[PDB]
Amino acid sequence: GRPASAVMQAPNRAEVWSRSQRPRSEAMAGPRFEQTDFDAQPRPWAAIELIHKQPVRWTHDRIVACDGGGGPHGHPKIYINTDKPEIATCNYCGLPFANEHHRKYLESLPQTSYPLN
Amino acid sequence: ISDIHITRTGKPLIRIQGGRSSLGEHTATVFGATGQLGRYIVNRLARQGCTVIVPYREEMAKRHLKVSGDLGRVIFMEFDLRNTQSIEESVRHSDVVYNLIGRDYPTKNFSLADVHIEGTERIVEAVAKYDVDRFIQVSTYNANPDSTCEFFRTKGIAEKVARHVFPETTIVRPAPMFGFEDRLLLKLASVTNLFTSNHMREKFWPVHVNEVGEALERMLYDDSTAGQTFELYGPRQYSMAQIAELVDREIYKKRRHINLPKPILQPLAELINRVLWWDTGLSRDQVEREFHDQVIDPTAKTFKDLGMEPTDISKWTYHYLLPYRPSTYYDLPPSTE
Amino acid sequence: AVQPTKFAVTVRQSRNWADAKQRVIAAYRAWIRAAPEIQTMYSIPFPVSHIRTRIRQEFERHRYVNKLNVVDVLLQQSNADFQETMNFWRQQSHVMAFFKELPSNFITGFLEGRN
Amino acid sequence: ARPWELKRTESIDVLDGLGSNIRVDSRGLEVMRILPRLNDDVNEEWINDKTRFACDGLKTQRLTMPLVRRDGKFEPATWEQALTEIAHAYQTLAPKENEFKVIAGQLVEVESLVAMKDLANRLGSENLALDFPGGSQPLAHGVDIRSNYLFNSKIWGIEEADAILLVGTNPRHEAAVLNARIRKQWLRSDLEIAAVGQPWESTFDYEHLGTDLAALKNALSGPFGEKLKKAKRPMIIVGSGVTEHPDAKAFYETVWSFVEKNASNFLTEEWCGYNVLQRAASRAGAFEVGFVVPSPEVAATKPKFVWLLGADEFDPADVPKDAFIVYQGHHGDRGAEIADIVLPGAAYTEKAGTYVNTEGRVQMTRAATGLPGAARTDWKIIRAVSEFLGVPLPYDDVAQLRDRMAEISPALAAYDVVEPVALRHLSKVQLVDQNKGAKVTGEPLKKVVENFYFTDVISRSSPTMARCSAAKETGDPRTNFMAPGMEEDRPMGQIAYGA
Amino acid sequence: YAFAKGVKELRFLFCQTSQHSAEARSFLNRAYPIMKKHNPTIPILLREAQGTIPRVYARYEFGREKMESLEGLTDKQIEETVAKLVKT
Amino acid sequence: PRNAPDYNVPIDIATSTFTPVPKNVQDGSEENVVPAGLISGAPMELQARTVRIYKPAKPATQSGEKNTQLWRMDWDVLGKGHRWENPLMGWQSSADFMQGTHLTFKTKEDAIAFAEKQGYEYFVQEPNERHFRPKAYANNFLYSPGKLKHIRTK
Ligand SMILES: NC(=O)C1=CN([C@@H]2O[C@H](COP(=O)(O)OP(=O)(O)OC[C@H]3O[C@@H](n4cnc5c(N)ncnc54)[C@H](OP(=O)(O)O)[C@@H]3O)[C@@H](O)[C@H]2O)C=CC1
Ligand SMILES: *P(=O)(O)OCC(C)(C)[C@H](O)C(=O)NCCC(=O)NCCSC(=O)CCCCCCCCCCCCC
Ligand SMILES: [Zn+2]
Repeated sequence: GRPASAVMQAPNRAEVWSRSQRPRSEAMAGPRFEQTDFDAQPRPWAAIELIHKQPVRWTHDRIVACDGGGGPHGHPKIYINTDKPEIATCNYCGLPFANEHHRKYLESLPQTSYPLN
Repeated sequence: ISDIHITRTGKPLIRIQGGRSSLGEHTATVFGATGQLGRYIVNRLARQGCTVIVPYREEMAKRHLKVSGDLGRVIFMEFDLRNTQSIEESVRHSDVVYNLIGRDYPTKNFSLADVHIEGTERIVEAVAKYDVDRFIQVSTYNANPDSTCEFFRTKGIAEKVARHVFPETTIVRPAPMFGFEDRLLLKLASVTNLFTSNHMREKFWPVHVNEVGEALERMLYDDSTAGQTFELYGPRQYSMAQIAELVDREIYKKRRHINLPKPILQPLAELINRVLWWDTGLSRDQVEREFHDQVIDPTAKTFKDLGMEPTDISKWTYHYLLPYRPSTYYDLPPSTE
Repeated sequence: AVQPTKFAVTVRQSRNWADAKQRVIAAYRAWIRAAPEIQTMYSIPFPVSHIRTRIRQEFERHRYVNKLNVVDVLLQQSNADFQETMNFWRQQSHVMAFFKELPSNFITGFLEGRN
Repeated sequence: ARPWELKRTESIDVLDGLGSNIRVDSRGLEVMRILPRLNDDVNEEWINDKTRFACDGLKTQRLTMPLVRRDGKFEPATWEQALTEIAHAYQTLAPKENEFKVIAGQLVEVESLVAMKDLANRLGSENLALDFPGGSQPLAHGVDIRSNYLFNSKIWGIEEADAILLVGTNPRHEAAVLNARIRKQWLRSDLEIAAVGQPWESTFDYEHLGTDLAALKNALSGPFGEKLKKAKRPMIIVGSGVTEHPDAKAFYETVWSFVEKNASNFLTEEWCGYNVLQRAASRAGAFEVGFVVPSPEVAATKPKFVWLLGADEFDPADVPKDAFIVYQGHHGDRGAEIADIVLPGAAYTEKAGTYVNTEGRVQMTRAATGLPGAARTDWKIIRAVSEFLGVPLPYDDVAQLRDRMAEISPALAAYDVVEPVALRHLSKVQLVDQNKGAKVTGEPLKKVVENFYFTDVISRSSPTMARCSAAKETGDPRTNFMAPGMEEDRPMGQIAYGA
Repeated sequence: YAFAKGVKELRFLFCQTSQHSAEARSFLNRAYPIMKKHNPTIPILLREAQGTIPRVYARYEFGREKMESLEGLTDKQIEETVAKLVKT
Repeated sequence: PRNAPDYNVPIDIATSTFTPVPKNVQDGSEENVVPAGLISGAPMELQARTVRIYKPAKPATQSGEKNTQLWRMDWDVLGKGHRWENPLMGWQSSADFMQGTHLTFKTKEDAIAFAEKQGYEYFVQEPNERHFRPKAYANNFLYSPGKLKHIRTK
């Protein structure tokens, strides 16, 4: 566990993002890792950090439709209620929605989950 | 023997016993495992689900070892004796380190002193550096720092170096070994071994290599074997003449030898070893051992201290010499004379 | 039709217990007669006494059978195992898989894990 | 999990005394969820939340290796070097009669108690205690007649009950799915309930008659006694908290005297008005085989070797400071942390153990998973140490021990059924004849369940119950209260569950 | 008339049914009160189960135990049958 | 001697460190039972291991009852060897060769007959039956002359 490519869980995020995720430092150790190039190992980006750099899709309708934007390529079409003063998230892809009726409340919170703008 | 092993550093090992898919919980490193003995210790450790690091030099000669264990079990590391890092990288995840590195004859880059003393020095110093639980170093029979045979002297000084650095060393002294691919029975059935200095009358207590790999496995589990010294010899004493008699009775060939006077043969043997690249069986010191005789040094534990009773070489001549019977006598039963 | 092989024996039912009695002796005799011939075919390094010991034990495990229709299945299996062995269809690993070269107490079993 | 990848095991809940029939869903090494399964005689397709949601405590604080206390630290031991260390201590102490003491906990099964009774008996001890307070002295009800300590009108008997008196028990926190059956009968019929003890927030209506024996005496002499007298299928239910009380001696004679006075109502051809409600799975089965302190002479002999057989809620006065403590169990909790040697045993999702519920139904678990680490079966541990101590026990297999079990009480060989108490009226002797002059103190009845979510080692180690208690303390209705998920005050979420 | 010193428990295994004669239940009906009053410190475990051959156990010191069937015995013959067990 | 572990039972090629000690095995002398397990070729471990014979209860999560129709025979989990974690990937290893197998029978008697003939140890549990009770929609609205014990909400 000498390099950062053998400790950081992902290049974009250092810590684990699941209850059960074995830390990289705890899985790059052992005899099987003694003559190994760490940066040559598969080290993919954490999707938990990426999805949360998306900005909120603002809408006035009570109910929004998300199908993943790909048409048949995306995901099954669903509908998200936006009534709670909170950013509503698509359960398949994580895209954030908010209703403009909470624009003043959300732009008052000390922090949030997604970029409001 | 149990489902719980506790090591000298005190870590526990909760084991699931059988098969190559199970959990032996032990991480071993076996230096010198691509030789003759090394496979039997590696197969024993690997087929009971233990992780085995196999430091190797030539890539193609290590390959038979991977079959011993499951996926991820046998880990190959490429090392050199004079590459301390590769030595340290190989023993630092381990709870036992086997040192089986030896050579009968000098080489252009290793003397007997360089491969035995200095090789053990680096291996033991890494065992000390990373605090590995167990260290079973394999010396030879008749090992003595006061010896005059380079083999018996240099392997006798490495014995003292190992203890001086890591006192809990299990020192193991096997007798000349027989088995499949042994340099005992297969040479007496060969045709190259025609030269000889004595009349093949030197005596020793030959030991099955299979029972020595088993003995090394039991020393890992019997923790009380740490810091001890083991001489692992067979049930009978024979000369090279008595062994060669058994071989002839088995292969049905009646091999012959050319005897030379030692002041004549020894200089030549030192030339063949210096002018040929392969193991020729002939060298100045191997002639000197040829005139020496085996002594079982007392105050040394035995097979009985592992609770093992070795078998006689005679019972094994048919199994290992049958490839060398001529077609006319091949279909015959074992000699059992 | 196609020829039955060298030791092929037609599958027939035992007429009575006397029939079965005589067949089982014939099968045991034929096995122990062949033990010297098994040893050199398969390069067995043990002596023939051990091989015949194992033949005896295989027959002894079916000692206490009092059913004609179970004996005849058993006389079938030995006929096929004899034919298979003598024609050298099986190899040394199969014949050595047949020679084995559980804890003896509760406390021994307990201390090592179950067995 | 997905349901097609789940192995389904039909077992018994041991987290209370009802023996609710459950389905244990496992994916290999790990239990995934606990489901109810139909038993109209016992649980009626319902389980409570602790039975349901505490399974995650089966994977968290487990004992997998023998530990010997050395220099104030717990170090790993081989099974041999732990049984030898136990045997050496016993040999050194030379315990005479009843200086060997055994305390059994809530989750112990009958294959362990019958095995432990046979070990202690041959060591010279009859000192066989129980984990509750007052579990180390003779009990107010004895164990000679089974009707002394059972729910004699069945759990199915509440389906007909017309009048029910409660004596010192909160039926919600003791038998939650039995509490529902009372409500069901109450909504659809003219069932009258009164209670003596601490008031509790109830799912049914009841009359609070008082908190102590004086109130109970007026209760039977007053209108509810006449209601109990006049009714068909009357029902007095004594909680195990009474048996824990100072005046269990006096409470149990008062109730039975009312019953015997009022047979042909209470003791008819087909009815038994007398019930004792157990809140632990091990306790009726303990009574079934005599695993109970017989006399105060035994209880007054200070032990020097104490085995805690799954015991963790033991009173600190029942364990000597200088005694050699051996703890056997599956969780590292209050019992394991005061012992000299710990022996890892099995949990109920990994053993086939017999349990007897509060009414005397004999049920068996089925192992959903194998043993973790180096844990053993508990009755094998007890049998193993009987070798080391010098008195090996005859049986070497579960069938041989279940043959032993069936000649302590033959009902233990009849599974899934409840045997009828033949000599029902013999309950007068230990209940009244043996309980006549009692130094009544007047101390009111207690609330023996302070926290429903924490009642045993498994629950106290469950992250899910830890969230149930904490949310109940502050009232946070939020789903992700101490769980993964995004919140307004938690923009980034958390991986922690239970914290 | 209490027991002999040494009996640590009594254990009767009978059945509710008349499949076996009512004599064990008749003896226990009468015996258990007085046979518990004279020596309250000893457990006399009355255990019954359908189709149980009547039988009695006395457990003695250091784990030893004596069994005797009660099958075919009468309420008097059963009385001496227990009597030899707790008299010495 | 009263169901004893026989420690002299011979071992065969299939006995491992997870094979139970057997109380008894078939030898073909037994009355009226075909000794199939003696001639089947299965190891002796099949006669040291108890099976469970039962009708699976309905899952709590569904109302369909088709998996409750028949009798199922499974093999009990042993204390060691049922599952352990592979050091390499974390996959779940096993040494129990009966863990993924089950038999289905039309009647309870068929299951007993098969287990007797195969030499299995076997335990039967009987299915818990539903207690019938008439259900009337009109109970939802019954008149109450006195205090409403609860307020129904439909
Ligand atoms: N076999 C016998 O009759 C007896 C053996 N012994 C000792 O037992 C041990 C094992 O015996 P056996 O297996 O038969 O011996 P082998 O000679 O067959 O094996 C020796 C091992 O040492 C390694 N080795 C030798 N020199 C070096 C070096 N300079 N650097 C790195 N590795 C080196 C070899 O690796 P590589 O193959 O890559 O060269 C080989 O794996 C040896 O130490 C031997 O001296 C003692 C008494 C009798
Ligand atoms: P006496 O009156 O005592 O008669 C002895 C016998 C054995 C006949 C019995 O009294 C008897 O009738 N018992 C029932 C029959 C019986 O024992 N078994 C049925 C015969 S078939 C059988 O036993 C087959 C055994 C296994 C196959 C043959 C053995 C050889 C196996 C391979 C050997 C090595 C190959 C590599
Ligand atoms: Zn979407």
